[PDB]
Amino acid sequence: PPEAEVQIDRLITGRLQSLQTYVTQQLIRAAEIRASANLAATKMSECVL
Amino acid sequence: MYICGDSTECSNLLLQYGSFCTQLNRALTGIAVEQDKNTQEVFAQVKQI
Amino acid sequence: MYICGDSTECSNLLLQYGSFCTQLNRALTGIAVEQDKNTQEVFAQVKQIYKTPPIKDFGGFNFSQILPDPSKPSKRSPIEDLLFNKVTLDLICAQKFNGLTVLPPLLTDEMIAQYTSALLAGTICSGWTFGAGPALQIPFPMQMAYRFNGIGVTQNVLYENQKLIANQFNSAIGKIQDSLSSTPSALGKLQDVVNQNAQALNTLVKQLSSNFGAISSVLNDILSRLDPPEAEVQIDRLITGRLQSLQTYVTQQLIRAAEIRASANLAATKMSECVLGQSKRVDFCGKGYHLMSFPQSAPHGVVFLHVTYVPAQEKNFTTAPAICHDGKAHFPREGVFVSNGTHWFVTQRNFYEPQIITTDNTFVSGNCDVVIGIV
Amino acid sequence: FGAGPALQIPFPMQMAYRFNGIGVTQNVLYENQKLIANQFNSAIGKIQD
Amino acid sequence: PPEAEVQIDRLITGRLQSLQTYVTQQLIRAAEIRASANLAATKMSECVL
Amino acid sequence: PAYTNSFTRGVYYPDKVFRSSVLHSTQDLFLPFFSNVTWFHAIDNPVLPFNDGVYFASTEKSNIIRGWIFGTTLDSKTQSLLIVNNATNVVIKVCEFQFCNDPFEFRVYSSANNCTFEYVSQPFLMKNLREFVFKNIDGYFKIYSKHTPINLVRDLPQGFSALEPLVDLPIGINITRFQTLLAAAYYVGYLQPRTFLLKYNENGTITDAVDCALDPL
Amino acid sequence: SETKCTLKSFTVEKGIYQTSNFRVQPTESIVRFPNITNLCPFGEVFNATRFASVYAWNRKRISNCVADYSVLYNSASFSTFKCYGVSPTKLNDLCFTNVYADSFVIRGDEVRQIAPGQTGKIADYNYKLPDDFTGCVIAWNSNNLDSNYNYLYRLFRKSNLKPFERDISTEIYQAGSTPCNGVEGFNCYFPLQSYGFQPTNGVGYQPYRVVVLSFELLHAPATVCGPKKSTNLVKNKCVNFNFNGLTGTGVLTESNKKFLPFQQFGRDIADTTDAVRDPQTLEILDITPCSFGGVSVITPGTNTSNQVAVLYQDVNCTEVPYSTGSNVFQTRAGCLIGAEHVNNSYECDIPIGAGICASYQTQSQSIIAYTMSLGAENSCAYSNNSIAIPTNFTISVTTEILPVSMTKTSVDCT
Ligand SMILES: *[C@@H]1O[C@H](CO)[C@@H](O[C@@H]2O[C@H](CO)[C@@H](O)[C@H](O)[C@H]2NC(C)=O)[C@H](O)[C@H]1NC(C)=O
Ligand SMILES: *[C@@H]1O[C@H](CO)[C@@H](O[C@@H]2O[C@H](CO)[C@@H](O)[C@H](O)[C@H]2NC(C)=O)[C@H](O)[C@H]1NC(C)=O
Ligand SMILES: *[C@@H]1O[C@H](CO)[C@@H](O[C@@H]2O[C@H](CO)[C@@H](O)[C@H](O)[C@H]2NC(C)=O)[C@H](O)[C@H]1NC(C)=O
Ligand SMILES: *[C@@H]1O[C@H](CO)[C@@H](O[C@@H]2O[C@H](CO)[C@@H](O)[C@H](O)[C@H]2NC(C)=O)[C@H](O)[C@H]1NC(C)=O
Ligand SMILES: *[C@@H]1O[C@H](CO)[C@@H](O[C@@H]2O[C@H](CO)[C@@H](O)[C@H](O)[C@H]2NC(C)=O)[C@H](O)[C@H]1NC(C)=O
Ligand SMILES: *[C@@H]1O[C@H](CO)[C@@H](O)[C@H](O)[C@H]1NC(C)=O
Ligand SMILES: *[C@@H]1O[C@H](CO)[C@@H](O)[C@H](O)[C@H]1NC(C)=O
Ligand SMILES: *[C@@H]1O[C@H](CO)[C@@H](O)[C@H](O)[C@H]1NC(C)=O
Ligand SMILES: *[C@@H]1O[C@H](CO)[C@@H](O)[C@H](O)[C@H]1NC(C)=O
Ligand SMILES: *[C@@H]1O[C@H](CO)[C@@H](O)[C@H](O)[C@H]1NC(C)=O
Ligand SMILES: *[C@@H]1O[C@H](CO)[C@@H](O)[C@H](O)[C@H]1NC(C)=O
Repeated sequence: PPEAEVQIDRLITGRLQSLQTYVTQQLIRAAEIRASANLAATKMSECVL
Repeated sequence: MYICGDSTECSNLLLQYGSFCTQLNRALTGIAVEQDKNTQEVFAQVKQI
Repeated sequence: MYICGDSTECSNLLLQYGSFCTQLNRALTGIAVEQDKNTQEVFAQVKQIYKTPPIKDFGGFNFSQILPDPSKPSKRSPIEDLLFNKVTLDLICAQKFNGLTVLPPLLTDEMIAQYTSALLAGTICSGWTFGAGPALQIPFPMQMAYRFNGIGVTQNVLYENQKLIANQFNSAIGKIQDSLSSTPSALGKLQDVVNQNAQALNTLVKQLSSNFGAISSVLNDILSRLDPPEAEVQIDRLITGRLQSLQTYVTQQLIRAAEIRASANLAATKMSECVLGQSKRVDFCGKGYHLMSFPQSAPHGVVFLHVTYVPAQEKNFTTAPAICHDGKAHFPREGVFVSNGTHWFVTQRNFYEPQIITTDNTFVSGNCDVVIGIV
Repeated sequence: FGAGPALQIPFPMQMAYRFNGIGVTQNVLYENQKLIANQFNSAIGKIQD
Repeated sequence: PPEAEVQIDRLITGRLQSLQTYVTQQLIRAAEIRASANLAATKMSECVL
Repeated sequence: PAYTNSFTRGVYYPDKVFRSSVLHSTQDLFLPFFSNVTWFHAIDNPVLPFNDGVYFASTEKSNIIRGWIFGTTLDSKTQSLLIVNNATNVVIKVCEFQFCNDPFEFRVYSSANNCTFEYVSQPFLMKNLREFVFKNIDGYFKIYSKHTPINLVRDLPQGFSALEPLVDLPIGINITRFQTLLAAAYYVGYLQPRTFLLKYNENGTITDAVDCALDPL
Repeated sequence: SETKCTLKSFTVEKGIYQTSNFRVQPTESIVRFPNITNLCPFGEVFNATRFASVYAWNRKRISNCVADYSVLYNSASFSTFKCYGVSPTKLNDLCFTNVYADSFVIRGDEVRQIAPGQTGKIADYNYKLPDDFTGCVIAWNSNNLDSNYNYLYRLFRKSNLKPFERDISTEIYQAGSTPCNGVEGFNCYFPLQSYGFQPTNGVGYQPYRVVVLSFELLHAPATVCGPKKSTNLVKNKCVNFNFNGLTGTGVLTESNKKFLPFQQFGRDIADTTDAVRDPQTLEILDITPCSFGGVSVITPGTNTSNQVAVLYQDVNCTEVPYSTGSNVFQTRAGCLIGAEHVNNSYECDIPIGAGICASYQTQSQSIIAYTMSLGAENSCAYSNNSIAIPTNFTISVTTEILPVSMTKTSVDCT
C-alpha cells in the first residue's frame, strides 16, 4: 500500500486531467450547439409561423 | 467509476482531491438539461396538435 | 492570496509556475469589464433623459403601474418593486476573507431605473420617433392608431373602440402585476444566474480545505512543522491543487460570461426593436401581433412587458378569389371578399368590417375565365 | 395559428396573401395558379432527389 | 537518469498545462469571434443586399 | 423481548468544534434512525455482546442501575473497565477483575493487580433519561450523556436529543462483552458507521439530522 | 511608476488600472500558551536501569507537563534521530498532545523500527508502527551499560502485526497438520525465542535501547507540549496569534457566541477558523483576518499629466496605512485618495465604482470625482391635439466595425 499510493495517485491525476479536458470541450461544444438551436428556433418562429 | 473503477483503495485517495467529481457530474447534467431545453424550444412552439 | 495568504515561502514557490496568476487576473478583469459593458448596451440606448409628464390625459390608458412612483425613496415602479423584492440572495464575509472580492457595478440600480424611466417616458410621449432622430411629440391615441396600422388593422378599429382597448390594456397590466406577485417561479432566469455564481464561489472556497495528497490542508500547519526541504514538497502539492481549482473556476466563469453576453446582446436587440419601434418579426416581442413594449429594471436583468393584439371571436364565412362583374374580374385592392350567405362584401383580413363592393375597394385585371372559383 | 387562434383559409388565398406580402399583386397568382402549383410540386420533388 | 526523468516529468507537466490553457483560451476567443462574424454576416445579408 | 424502535434518539457531537447555522456531513459511527433496540428488563442481566457501541437509555427513578461492566474476557489477562457510580462519586478503575456475578460492596476479583487507571471525576452523573453512548476509538473511551425530562411516555420519547459529550478518558480494551451493573429496563443500541448530515443551530446545538442510509429520500 | 511597470510600458493611457493588492500588516505577536510549567517525566524511560523486551514493550502515557525536546535532541548521544512528520529543530515550538513514549530493546543489526512501512520480519511479529506516524525514532547504544534487558523476541506468530498492537502470550505454534497439543519440536518450534547477549563484545549486534515518541498532532486539548513563553492578549489589533500552536494572523475580538463548554476550536460555513479558546483564561475570541483589497490607480494619460489618485478597493476609511494627497474621500467602492469630490455632474470619463466617476478638470489642474450624469435633460411637452411633423431631413452616414476572423495558429507538440 505505501508504495502503491504513489502509482495510483499518478493514475488519478492523469484521469482527472483527461476528464476535465473532456468536460471543458463538451461545455464549449454545448454552447455552440445552443447557439445553433436558438437560431433554429428563431427561424422556425419567423418563417414557419 | 472512470477514475478509480471498483477499487476502495483508489476511491479513498479520490476524496483527497476535493469535489472535482461533483463539479464534473453537475456540468454534464446541466449540459443534458440544456439539450432537452433546446429540443423543447425548437419544436414545441404552438401547443395545439 | 487564494493559493496561499500571508506566506512568503509559498509565494516564492509560486513564482516558478510562470504567469498563471497574471492570466487568471486578466481573465477575471476582462469578465468584470464586460459585465460593466453589458448593462450599458441594454439600457443606455438613448442618452437623452425624458421626464415623465405630470398630467395624465392619455385617453384612458392608465400607465400608473409602470411609471416611477414618487412616494417611496427609491424611484421604482410597483412592478419594478415586485421584481426587485422577488429576487433575493455572513456567507459573503467568510468568502471575502479568502482573497475574494465583489466589485460593485458601475451603474447603480437607481440609475438603471432612471434609464428605464427615460425609455418609458419617451415611448409614451413620442413613440418610436425618438429612437430614430429627434423626439416628435404625438398624442397617445394617435400613436396607438399608428401602431394599429402597423399590423394591417385600420384606424377606425381603435378610435371607435378606444374605451374598450384602454380597459383591456389596464386589465392586462394589472393581471401582469398580479401574476408576477403571486407565482414565485416567474423570475427564474435571474435567480439561476445568482445561484450558479454563488455555488461556484462556494465550491472554490471549499477546495481550500483539501489535503491534495499533502500532510495537512492548512499551510501554516505544514510550514511550522517541517524543515524547508519537505515543506517545499508539501507546499508544492498544495500549490498544484489550488492552481487546478482556480483554473477550473476561471474557465467555468468565462463560459458562463459568454452565455450571459449572448443573453445581453439578445436583450439589447429586443430593447432596440420592440421598445424603440414596432417589430414585424413573428414571436420576437411576445405572442401575437406586436403593438409596443415597456422595459422594466430587474436585479441583474430586464423585464419586457410585450403588448400584443390577439384576434378572437371568429366568424365563419364563404370567400371568393374574385368577382366577375360583367366580363371583367374585380380583385380586392386591400382585404378579402366575404359573404354572409346572400350578400357579398369586402372586409379587412384582421377584422370584420363589411363594406359594399365598389370600384374603389376593387381593381380590375383581365377577364373572368382564368381565375378558378370566381363568382 | 402562430399569432393567436387558427383561422381557416383556402390555400390559394393564402398564397395570394403571401404574394401580396412579397410585393406582387393577387392577379399574378390567381391567373397563374396552375403554373405556380406545377413549379411548387416540381421543386418539392427535386428536393427529395 | 532517474532524477533527470523526475525533473523532466515536472517540466512536461508544466508545459502541458500551459498548452492546455492556451488552447482553451483560444477556443473561447474563437467562439466569441464566431458569434461576431455571424452577426456581421447577418448584417451584410440584411443591409447591403 | 418486545423490541422497541429506536426512532431518532442517539445523536451526539462528533468533535469539540463550535459550528453555527451550517450543514456539515460527518463520516462517524451514529445509531441508525428507526432501528431496533432490545427491551431487556431488569427488575436478569445476561452478558450483552458489546460489538462496536451501545445506546443505553434505561429510564429509571430508583437509581437501581449503579454502573456498567466493560471487559474483554472478564476473567483475567486483559484489563476490565469498571465504572461504579455511587450517589456522588463515579470512580472508574481498569484493574483486572473477574467481576464474580451479578451485583446488588465490590463484586470483583478483589485482587487489584493491574490497578493503573484510577480516575474518579466526582462531581455528578445524574426526568432521569440516562441517554448514554459508549464507544472505543483508537484507544480512547468516549461517553456521551444527556438528561431528558420524560415522565409520560412509556416507549422511546419521540423527538431529538443533542447528546453533549461527558468525558473522553483515554483507555483501551477490546471489550467483547458487557453487562449493566445493577425495577426498570435497559435498552442496547449497536453502533454502525453511517454517514450523517447534521444541522447545527445558530447557538451551536444539533437541532435535527438525517441518516444518509435509511431511504432514497 | 507601479502602473507603468504593470503594463510593461513607459506610457499610461487614461483609465483605472489595478496594480498590486493592499494588506494590513501585523504589529504585535501573541504566543499565548497554557499555564503548565512543571517538567515532563523525561529520563524515566530514557535514564532507566532496564528497558522492556521487543515482544512486550512499555507504553508510557506522558501527560500534562512542559516537554523540552531540545535537551534530548542536542545531547551528544543516541543515533538515527529521524522525526517523521515533524522536524527536530521545530520540535519545541509545536504544541502536541497524547505523546506515547515507547521504550524497548532490539538487536544491533536492525535499528529500523518499521519506519515508513518497513517489511522487515524482526518486528513484523513483534511491534508494527503505523504508516501515518507523526513522531520520532531514537536509538541508543547499550554495549557499555549492561549489553541484560535484551530478553527475548517473537520468532514467529503466523500472523501480521496490526499497527500499535501488543501481543504477550504466544505459546502454541505449529507448522505441520498435527494440532499443537503441547508439541513444539515435532510440529515446528515454540515461539518467544530468547536472545543471549548480556555480556560479550560482538560489534554491530550489541543490543540497542530504542525509544520512539508518537505525538498526536492536529486539533486536540493539547495537554502536554513545549516550553514556549506567554504574551499578553491584545484586542482589535492585527496580531500574529499562536493560540495553543495554532499559528496565523488576524484581529482577535471579544466574542458574542455561545461556545459550548467542551468545544475548543470555532469554525463556520466553509470551515474557516472563526473562533478560538484562550489556553490560560478560557475565553472565546473571534478571529477575523486583517483587512485587504485591491489598489487601483485612477490616472489621466501620462501625455496629459503625471498625477494619479489611488483607490483602495475595500478598506473603509481608517484601514489606510498619490498615497496621501490631503483629499481623502469615502466612496461605495472603497477609500479614494488623491481626488476631490465635486458636487457637479458630468459625463463619465474614468469609471470608479457604484456611480462614482473621475476626470481631469483644469478649472488648478486637479483630479475630481463626481456622480456620473446619465444624459442631457430633454423634458418633452406631451399634449393631446398637438403633433410635431418634421419639415426637413439630414442624410447621415454612420460606421460600424466588426471583427470576422482571428489569426490562424497551429502549435506543434513535441
Ligand atoms: C390607474 O390605476 C391605478 C391602480 O388601479 C388607480 O389608482 C387607484 O385609484 C383609486 C381611486 O383614487 C384608489 O381608490 C385606489 O386605491 C388606487 N389604486 C392603487 C393601487 O393605488 C388610478 O386611479 C388609475 N388612474 C386613473 C387616472 O384613473
Ligand atoms: C369584444 O370583447 C369585449 C371584451 O373583451 C366585449 O366587451 C364586453 O362587453 C360586455 C357586454 O356588454 C361587458 O359586460 C364587458 O364589461 C365588456 N368588457 C370590457 C373589457 O369592456 C365586447 O362586447 C366584444 N365585442 C363584440 C362586438 O362582441
Ligand atoms: C347579412 O346578409 C343579410 C341578408 O341575408 C343582410 O341583411 C339585409 O340587409 C339589407 C340591406 O341593408 C336590409 O334591407 C335587410 O333588411 C337585411 N335583412 C335582414 C334579414 O336583416 C345583411 O346586410 C348582411 N350583414 C352583414 C353584416 O354581412
Ligand atoms: C356568371 O354569369 C355568366 C353569364 O353572365 C355565366 O356564364 C355562363 O356559364 C354557363 C355555364 O358554364 C355557360 O353555358 C354560358 O354560356 C355562360 N355564358 C356566357 C355569356 O359566357 C357564368 O357561369 C356565371 N358564373 C357562375 C359562377 O355561375
Ligand atoms: C540522564 O539524561 C540526561 C538528559 O539530559 C543526561 O544529562 C546530561 O548529561 C550530559 C553529560 O552526559 C551533560 O552535559 C548535560 O548537561 C546533561 N543534561 C541535563 C539536562 O542534565 C544524563 O547524561 C543522563 N544520564 C545517564 C545517561 O546516565
Ligand atoms: C366555422 O367557424 C366557427 C367559428 O365559431 C366554428 O365553430 C365552426 O365549426 C366552423 N365550421 C366549419 C364547417 O369548419
Ligand atoms: C372548392 O372545391 C370544390 C370541390 O372540389 C370545387 O368544386 C370548387 O371549384 C373549389 N373552389 C371554390 C371557389 O369553391
Ligand atoms: C479482542 O478481544 C478478544 C476477545 O477477548 C481478545 O482476546 C483480544 O486480545 C482483543 N484484541 C485487542 C487488539 O484488543
Ligand atoms: C439561542 O440563544 C439565544 C441567546 O440569546 C436565545 O435567545 C435563543 O432563544 C436561542 N435559540 C434557540 C433556538 O434555542
Ligand atoms: C492561569 O494563570 C492565570 C494567572 O494567574 C489565572 O488567571 C488563570 O485562571 C489560570 N488558568 C487556569 C486554567 O488555572
Ligand atoms: C467608515 O468610516 C466612516 C467615517 O469615514 C464611519 O462613519 C463608518 O462607521 C465606518 N464604517 C466601518 C464599517 O468601519
